[PDB]
Amino acid sequence: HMPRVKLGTQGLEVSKLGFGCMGLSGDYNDALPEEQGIAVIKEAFNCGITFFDTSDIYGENGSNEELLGKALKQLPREKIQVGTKFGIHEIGFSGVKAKGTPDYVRSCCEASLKRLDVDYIDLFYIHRIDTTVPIEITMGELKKLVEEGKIKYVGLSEASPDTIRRAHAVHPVTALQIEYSLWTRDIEDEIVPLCRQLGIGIVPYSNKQIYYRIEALSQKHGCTPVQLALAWVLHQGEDVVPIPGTTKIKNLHNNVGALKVKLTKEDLKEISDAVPANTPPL
Repeated sequence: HMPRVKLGTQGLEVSKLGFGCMGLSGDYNDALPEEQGIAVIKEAFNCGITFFDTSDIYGENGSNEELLGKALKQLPREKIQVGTKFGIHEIGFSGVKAKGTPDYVRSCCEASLKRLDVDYIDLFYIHRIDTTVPIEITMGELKKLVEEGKIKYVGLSEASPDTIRRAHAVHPVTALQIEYSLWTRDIEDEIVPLCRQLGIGIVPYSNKQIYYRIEALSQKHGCTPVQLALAWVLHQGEDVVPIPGTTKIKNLHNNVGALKVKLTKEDLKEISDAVPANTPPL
């Protein structure tokens, strides 16, 4: 059965493996028919996953949020933890422009409540940090929304240490979404020690000798290479809840399967040995 974990110290509890909805909305052309989009979420829940991730920016005009919202129709919300995000204002030739004004925070949250067709969001993330607005201000509005019961818990995505320290001072952060895998371990220096001091949950999100090393290691542990890399992340701590996404059921089941792999400390080292922006002050 799907183990469960406390994410953060505020009361949020999730299934040990989350699920990323981003990929289901598709792409302006060849994309996924709502039918099997909802099926994939449904099966996810059947496999015991209750933590579902999306953003206002995924799909087209919140099309991704609308999909999850439709899938919840046939599910017991209340047993499900809905993670969503705001902050990315636009995307284009000049890069990614974030917005973190209190007005934008509230309007985005309400727009997400409506598309998701829910009364509250469990985990509301700042998806990108607005480097023009003091983090205290952005976190100020999020606190209000917690107190009004519009959201329950606050998350950050790819924030600097300074941004994390200062956000958390205003209101406890429940989750930090970040990139983390065998091939990408940068967060281990400072980011991870930080989440562990402040009790913030960590949510990871999305030469041939080396491939063979890995496969030979996955074979020895009775799993697939993908399963093994995932299992490596899972074993990095009780406060670590990765959120792989997929559009196919098979991949989903493969991923769930990674939960059966048990790795000793010895096994973990062998596996990892086989692979060699601030807001303004005040």
